[PDB]
Amino acid sequence: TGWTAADLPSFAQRTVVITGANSGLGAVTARELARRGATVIMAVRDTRKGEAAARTMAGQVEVRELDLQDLSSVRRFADGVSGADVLINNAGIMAVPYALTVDGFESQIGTNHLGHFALTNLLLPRLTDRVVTVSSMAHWPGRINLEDLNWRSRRYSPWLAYSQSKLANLLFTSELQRRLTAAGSPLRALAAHPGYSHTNLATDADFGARQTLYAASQDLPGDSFVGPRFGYLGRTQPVGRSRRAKDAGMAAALWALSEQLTKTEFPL
Repeated sequence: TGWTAADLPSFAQRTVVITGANSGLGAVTARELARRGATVIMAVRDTRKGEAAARTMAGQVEVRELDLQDLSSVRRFADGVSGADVLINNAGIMAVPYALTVDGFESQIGTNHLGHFALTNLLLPRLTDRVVTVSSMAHWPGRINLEDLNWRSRRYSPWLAYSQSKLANLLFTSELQRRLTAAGSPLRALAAHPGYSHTNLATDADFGARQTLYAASQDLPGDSFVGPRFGYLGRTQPVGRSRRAKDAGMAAALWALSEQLTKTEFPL
């Protein structure tokens, strides 16, 4: 039978940072890792809501403030993390109206990609194992617009703005792994997606979290992408991705644009 969270190995003495959107996916991911002995740091905008949930979870789930829509908050949060083993870039918003962050970014690319990009570059020197970035089947129709990433001069689409961000999550993962390998780092960059819940179509959160938990725990090659066998549903395994997600030139160009927008750089 397929792998499930019941098969998780011990995380005793290991620290996992998880970005959250005070939604089910993040909560279950934290819950299952804490049950296996992890020290979990849940990084969320609304810490009152986060703490009310975390305080009844078995194991160690700490709540800290992070606003992925404010690069100054990203920086303050990162500077407070003395070290971690695993970083899980899980928080996301999906198919929302047009809006800008504090830093002037379109909110989906700004939250789902750029804030995670900055966070990851700031934590990398103090990480020991891996980065897992959560994407979506919605990446498939996505396209990176390097000239107008923030939808300033082109009609907005809630879903295509989601898709751009989800494609960015994959291109981020590929280019991060290329850079880690070139630096001789033992760190890996991996991705996961939750299946049907984060697409245009308790139980849903468990199924989605399973995918992330497999990516966070298994001995996978760098730049693996984990999800359900048939995209929306199916057993957890390494899965494929779009042709645009496999464009190494675009991954490298997007990285450069992302460094310029966030004023962070690859530090290794």
